[PDB]
Amino acid sequence: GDNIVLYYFDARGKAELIRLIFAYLGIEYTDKRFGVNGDAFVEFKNFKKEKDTPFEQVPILQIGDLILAQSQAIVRYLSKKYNICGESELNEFYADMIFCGVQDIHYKFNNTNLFKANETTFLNEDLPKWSGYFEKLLKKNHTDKYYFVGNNLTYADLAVFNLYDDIETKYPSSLKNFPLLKAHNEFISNLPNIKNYITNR
Amino acid sequence: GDNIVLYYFDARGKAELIRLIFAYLGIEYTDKRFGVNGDAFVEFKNFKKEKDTPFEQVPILQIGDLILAQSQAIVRYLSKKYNICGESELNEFYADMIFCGVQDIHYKFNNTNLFKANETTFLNEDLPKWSGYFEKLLKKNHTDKYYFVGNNLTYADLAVFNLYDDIETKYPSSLKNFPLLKAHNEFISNLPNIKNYITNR
Amino acid sequence: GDNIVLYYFDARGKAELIRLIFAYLGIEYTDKRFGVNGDAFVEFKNFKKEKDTPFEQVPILQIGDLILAQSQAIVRYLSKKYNICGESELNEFYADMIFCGVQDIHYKFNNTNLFKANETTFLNEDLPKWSGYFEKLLKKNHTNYYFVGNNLTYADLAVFNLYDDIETKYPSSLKNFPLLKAHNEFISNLPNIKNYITNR
Amino acid sequence: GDNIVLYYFDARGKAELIRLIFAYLGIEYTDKRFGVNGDAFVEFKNFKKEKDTPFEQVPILQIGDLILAQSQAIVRYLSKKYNICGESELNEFYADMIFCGVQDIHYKFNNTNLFKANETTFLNEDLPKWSGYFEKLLKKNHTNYYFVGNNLTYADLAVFNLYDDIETKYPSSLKNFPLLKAHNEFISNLPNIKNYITNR
Ligand SMILES: [Mg+2]
Ligand SMILES: [Mg+2]
Ligand SMILES: [Mg+2]
Ligand SMILES: [Mg+2]
Repeated sequence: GDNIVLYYFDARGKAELIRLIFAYLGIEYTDKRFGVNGDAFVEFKNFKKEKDTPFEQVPILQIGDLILAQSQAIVRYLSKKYNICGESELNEFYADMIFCGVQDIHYKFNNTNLFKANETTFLNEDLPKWSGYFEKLLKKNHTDKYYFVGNNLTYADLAVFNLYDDIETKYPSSLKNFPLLKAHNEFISNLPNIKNYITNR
Repeated sequence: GDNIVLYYFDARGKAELIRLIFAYLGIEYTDKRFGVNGDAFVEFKNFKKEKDTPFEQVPILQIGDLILAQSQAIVRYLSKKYNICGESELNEFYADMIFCGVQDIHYKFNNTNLFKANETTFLNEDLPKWSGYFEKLLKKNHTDKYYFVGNNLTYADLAVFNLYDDIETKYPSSLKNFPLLKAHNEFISNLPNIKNYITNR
Repeated sequence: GDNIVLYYFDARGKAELIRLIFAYLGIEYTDKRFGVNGDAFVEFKNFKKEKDTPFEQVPILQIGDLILAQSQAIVRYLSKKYNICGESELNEFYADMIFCGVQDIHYKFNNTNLFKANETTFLNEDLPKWSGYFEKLLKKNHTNYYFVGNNLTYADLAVFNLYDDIETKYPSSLKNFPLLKAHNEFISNLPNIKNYITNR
Repeated sequence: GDNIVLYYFDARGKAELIRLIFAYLGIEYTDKRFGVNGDAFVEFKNFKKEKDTPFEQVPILQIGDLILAQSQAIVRYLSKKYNICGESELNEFYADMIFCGVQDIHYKFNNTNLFKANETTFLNEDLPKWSGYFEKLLKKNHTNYYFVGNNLTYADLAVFNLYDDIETKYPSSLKNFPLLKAHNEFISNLPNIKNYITNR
């Protein structure tokens, strides 16, 4: 068995979804975070010397000496390996698509802040539009716990979960008008393995 | 055989890479573009009524009545189906990763303009850093025409191609200092099927 | 000794307001534009070596021998020099406050494009919201035309420039904003401006 | 009748410069901050219904009964009212031009974060480039301290606020910029400011 190491900053950012997947699947790894105690940047600067990275960016997932970079690609990789990307060519596609939708609004969020005075337009206009998109998708199956794709958990379920979870750390629990989404995020929040990672966090 | 239709605006944007893939593979489709003649927005508004889209956004790829959205997901889908995503679990991963790198700098580019006065920092600092990243990757195999992954064309080769091609429409042919990349983009530019699509464009 | 030279790229961008000002007033200057010839960025490279710019940006306006930089700062300087910035402390602040907001929606506009897929939210949300603000402000002002007081101020041209700019890329409603509509058309008809605009 | 009330969120953001100004001058006002209590955005929702704001943004500063909006416009108004905006036409433009640039690097800072993965380019490219500009400008000015002329202007505080802001999130070099370093520390020591800063 190869040693599994995850390199990133001492934050969620683009790394939390990978951490959730390892938790969901319960696979063990070292969660190496830069700047727990010292200067995150110096560590990162030296890391990029010591480690051979494609794009001088983290997350970096290391199995053995195999070096894997790009969080989305890591998630897709982790998901085939561990059977959470759906059971058909169509359903693999849908999961990918809804994950693509996630990283879009998830980016909009990491682009909203006080200084930019776009916090209300995010809250008032961006989010609800996207919450509605996911809501209408959970309605598409409607075919009972809550899955985006097929009748089994996929990484799109975690990604959606993580999106709203991360938003809920900046801004108010805003999912009243989206009952299916609200149910979906809680259902998955209370899966034993994820629920124990969360409270450990 | 299902009818294949691509919906998008009368531009390259996020749709050009899909158009290149259909060209590379020579598979036939209707290239439906909004606003060739009329108001692109009205068309798009009505399109979103007539068609059931996940995220009220195009590209939309329609096979039969199957509705597929999200350009990156469409490309990954098209690539498994047609054997241009590499011949191993590792190599599928690398292609994904380098495509992830592409949509990052490709986004930076679509975020640079005159008004923002960030055209020189893009040209002077962003691009060369990224050109170097791809350069150093083409050096990793070095294992002869030019491929990013393994010894066969993958969609990462087209994506890189399309990135620089699109940049070369806004800004100057800036690839002198990156001979492998320069070779790679031309090699692929002169593949019969792509070269004929280009000149037809 | 003026003279007067405006350096920018061969485009509108951040220099257009200054051109519209020089138009309105009838100030003659050389409108030097990068890349009327070839690599705009090569001129620009050399310009940065020859002229001494504070932040390495353009527009920069040279009046005889002083290098003036930063477009909003330049337009504030020109508006005080030629009396188009309001006739009281209060009003002048107002003209300033409106220009500040113009910069914001103007930024947002040059931040929407096809690729970002944010065009329709701009057209259905950002633009209409800001057209809403400009409308009320105009209602707040017209008694018995102008944003501030009784005369042309640069807020009137800033706002005109903005909507003019947006109309080169997008359909754009203005019919739900009748007071905004008549404001911009008023400014478009002013002979110095109509002239300039017909000569672009 | 002042009085004087500053409404913002419970943070620095775009109101800090105005606080530093009120500090420097020793103006007393109520620093009303959203969410000292609960949902900041609920106060903000209600504030927008009660007060009449031009663009639905904050900060807004009420002096007796006039609602002043837009922070850069507000700071320009305050700086002319209390003589910290330069003692000639030229210098005042200069103070303006420097503030305009401060807004740009300041924007860029609040545009860098972990997720965007643009922190290191900011730290290795944007910041050092702009620290470079501020340095030369300071060299251009000191003869025998200040950005413009002979006295404190708001450009000095804007620049101080900027680097102060950046130092809450990032290491930040200033040692390669000795004239910039001594400039900000000078301003930090000024008793009105040192006091204020020690009371945050
Ligand atoms: Mg990624
Ligand atoms: Mg996509
Ligand atoms: Mg400016
Ligand atoms: Mg402002």
